[PDB]
Amino acid sequence: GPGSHFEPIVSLPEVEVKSGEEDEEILFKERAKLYRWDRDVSQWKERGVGDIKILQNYDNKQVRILMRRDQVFKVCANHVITKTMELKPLNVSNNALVWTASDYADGEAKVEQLAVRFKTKEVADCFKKTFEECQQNL
Amino acid sequence: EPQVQFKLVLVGDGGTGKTTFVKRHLTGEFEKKYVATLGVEVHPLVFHTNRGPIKFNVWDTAGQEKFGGLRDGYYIQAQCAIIMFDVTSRVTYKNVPNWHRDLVRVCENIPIVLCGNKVDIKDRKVKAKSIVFHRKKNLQYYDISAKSNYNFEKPFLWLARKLIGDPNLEFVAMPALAPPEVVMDPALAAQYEHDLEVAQTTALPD
Ligand SMILES: Nc1nc2c(ncn2[C@@H]2O[C@H](COP(=O)(O)OP(=O)(O)NP(=O)(O)O)[C@@H](O)[C@H]2O)c(=O)[nH]1
Ligand SMILES: [Mg+2]
Repeated sequence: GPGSHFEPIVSLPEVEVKSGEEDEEILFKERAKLYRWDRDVSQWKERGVGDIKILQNYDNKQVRILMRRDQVFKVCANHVITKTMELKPLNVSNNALVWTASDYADGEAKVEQLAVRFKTKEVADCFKKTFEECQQNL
Repeated sequence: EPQVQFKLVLVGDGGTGKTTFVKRHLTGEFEKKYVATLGVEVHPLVFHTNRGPIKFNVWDTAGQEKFGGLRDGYYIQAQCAIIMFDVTSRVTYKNVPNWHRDLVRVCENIPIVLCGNKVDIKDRKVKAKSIVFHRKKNLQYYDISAKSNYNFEKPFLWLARKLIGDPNLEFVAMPALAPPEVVMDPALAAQYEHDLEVAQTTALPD
């Protein structure tokens, strides 16, 4: 209640946390809703909402996709772009693209079918264009 | 590398959205089907802050009497709690005192957040005016929605600031480690192919 009383408190030191993106160039950054296919129940499940990025390392020129959730900033997608990936439209939805990747959002590699949805068809077309431009430069 | 662990007990009436709230933080999904929790389900949630990663071990308890399980037995050694109710169901708010009474009986002065869920629904029954229980007990209250994610991170940010004693604590971008180039297993190649074909016939939730 009101007034003096003891509470258990754990004091922690400040830490400099690196994002892991310091050495990469932003080729694409737009808001999106990411989905993941759950084969056990045959459903697309929401995977995160935020900015999805196509990043390229300045030095080694490696290209990956990275996305973080809003407000919590946790990773919901983290995978390199390969020449074998096929980014296709999801015909049964609007402004949606589908592809398969070995993703590391949860700390370990998991093969996943992903679907990304953008605000406009225009942004979707720009994502698919930048995605395929990175593939051709492989 | 979690600097600290905290046991968080999540309580509230059945159907208020506790399991949906936790799953949203765990996987980012929004589960629409109501499958009642049987007793408890424990899930870890890690948040990265300017003072390191903080892990909450969330004890998501059952709100239905018939599925209560240990009930207050799950509260032992709890360091914080969330009481959830439904702003479209007055009875869930009417029972908030009972949940709070059961929590303090076992844990006493732990930080507790009161959450009114499902504020995305237009036909709101428990108006912001009628919510006065947080004042009568000195709890932190947030309107939240697991469907729209409105304020869905505030209960953990506040509990973190209370347990760590840092009013300026912030959530920060978790390190996004550059992933290695893995060659996919040719054995499961046919399975990945079938899954993709079925997925291309199924539409996104909304
Ligand atoms: N419109 C809306 N529905 C929600 C929201 N959060 C949860 N729901 C829905 O409410 C129902 C109850 O979800 P659930 O999380 O299982 O409830 P619970 O509090 O865990 N129940 P129990 O105590 O039985 O385990 C589900 O149909 C879920 O989709 C929300 O913010 N908005
Ligand atoms: Mg539940």
